[PDB]
Amino acid sequence: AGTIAKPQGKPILTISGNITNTNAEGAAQFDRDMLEALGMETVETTTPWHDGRVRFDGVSLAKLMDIVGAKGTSVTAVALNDYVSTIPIEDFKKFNVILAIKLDGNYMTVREKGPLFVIYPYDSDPELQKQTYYSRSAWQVAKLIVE
Ligand SMILES: [Cl-]
Ligand code: NA
Ligand code: NA
Ligand code: NA
Repeated sequence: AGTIAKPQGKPILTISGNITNTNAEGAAQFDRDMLEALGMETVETTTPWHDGRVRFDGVSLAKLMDIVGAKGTSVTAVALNDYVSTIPIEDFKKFNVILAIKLDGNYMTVREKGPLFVIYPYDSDPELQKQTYYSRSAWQVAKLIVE
C-alpha cells in the first residue's frame, strides 16, 4: 500500500533509492502543490549565480528525507541535464538546506534553472561560502536518489 498521497498534478520531483515511504514503485512522486503543502521556509543570500541578494522560498530537505523515510547518509540530486550533485544527508539538518520553489516571490521556469533548485544559506556561515557547497547546490532538480 502507499503511505505518501498520490500527486493530483504533474510530478516535478521523484525521490527514490533507499527510502521506505512511497506512492509509486520504490519512489515518492511530488507535484508542486504537495511540496508547498510540506511547509515553505525562506532563505535570503548572495550566490555565485544570481545578481545581488536573492530570496528563495522552498521546502526543508530534512523534512523531505523524514516523510520518505530515507535510510541513507548520501543523496544524489539528478538535474534535467543528466548531471548529478552528491550531498551528505547530514548537511540538511546542519545548514537548513532547502529545495527552492520560488525566487524573489516567483516560480522558476526552466531557463531560470528551475523549477527546483537545492540552495544553502551561503551568507549565514563562512563555511558555506566555498565550492564544496556550491557544487552540492543543484539546479533543474528532477530527482533525489537516497543511496
Ligand atoms: Cl522558460
Ligand atoms: Na526505492
Ligand atoms: Na522566476
Ligand atoms: Na551541483
